[PDB]
Amino acid sequence: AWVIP
Amino acid sequence: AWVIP
Amino acid sequence: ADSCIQFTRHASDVLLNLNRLRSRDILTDVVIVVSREQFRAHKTVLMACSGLFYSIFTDQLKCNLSVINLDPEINPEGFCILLDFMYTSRLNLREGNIMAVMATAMYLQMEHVVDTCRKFIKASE
Amino acid sequence: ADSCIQFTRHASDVLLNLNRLRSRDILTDVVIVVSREQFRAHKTVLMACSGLFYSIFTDQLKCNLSVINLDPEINPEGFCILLDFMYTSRLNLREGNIMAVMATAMYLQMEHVVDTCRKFIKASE
Ligand SMILES: CC(C)CCn1c(SCC(=O)Nc2ccccc2F)nc2nccnc2c1=O
Ligand SMILES: CC(C)CCn1c(SCC(=O)Nc2ccccc2F)nc2nccnc2c1=O
Repeated sequence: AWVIP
Repeated sequence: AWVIP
Repeated sequence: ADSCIQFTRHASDVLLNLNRLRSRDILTDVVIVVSREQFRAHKTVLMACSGLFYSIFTDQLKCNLSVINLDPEINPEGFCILLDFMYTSRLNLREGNIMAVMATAMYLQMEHVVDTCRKFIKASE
Repeated sequence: ADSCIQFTRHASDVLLNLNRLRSRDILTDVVIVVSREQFRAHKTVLMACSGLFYSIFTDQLKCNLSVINLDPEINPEGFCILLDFMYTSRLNLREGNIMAVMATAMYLQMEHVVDTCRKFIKASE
């Protein structure tokens, strides 16, 4: 996996 | 885009 | 073949276009009912994202249904957030919705979402 | 919302699962005929990848057809390679198939594929 898009 | 996978 | 070239952005572009078909209500083939709310979608996208929908739409009788009613304990906003995630890869996880999102992801059999919810809850705590 | 988190591998995982549905012939809803060959597929994936299929399956009469016949000048192997690319992001481009793949991509309105074909041809040259 999860990221800040 | 295009790459060698 | 082992000699293929790959277009990096292809999968993302397909998903964006599937979400544009959903927005335009093009080729949607099922209505998911969550208490008083209805959500139109494509069975193949649901099956590709959710173990529960894969089981439902591979059943020889339920594969033909145009309406599927979810358990009344499922929160409609939680379902809406997970349907948007299926079609976009983005999860609108907030303090005010995390418990409903996690419970909905457990029911839909979406383990990656359950895992991130558990991590965000553990961090607060 | 602007506060979403994103699962990087989601779009790729959805595409892999759509290709597994195609392999298993699950929920396929159209047969594309290319001369003597038939290919089963999902209309939504075709529409998400090809301008020609988007036009066909948004037409009020053709959206209901279960069989679509392509122009007899289209090469079946060229179509097979582009259908595999739609479902996997990988293009099996070879000296022996590039002209057929490029012509098929022009007909299906798949500009990125046309562009890479033109580049590989120009390099030889
Ligand atoms: C990797 C995983 C986290 C993806 C989400 N996912 C899924 S996605 C549904 C799926 O697997 N679709 C499918 C399978 C084979 C061929 C074509 C297909 F479209 N199914 C589950 N099933 C049981 C338990 N957990 C999961 C779970 O987490
Ligand atoms: C970016 C491009 C190279 C993708 C391939 N592609 C496509 S992909 C079909 C498409 O656009 N689908 C679609 C559109 C709106 C909403 C939902 C949808 F599923 N269409 C074309 N149309 C005319 C000319 N060229 C193209 C072309 O190259």
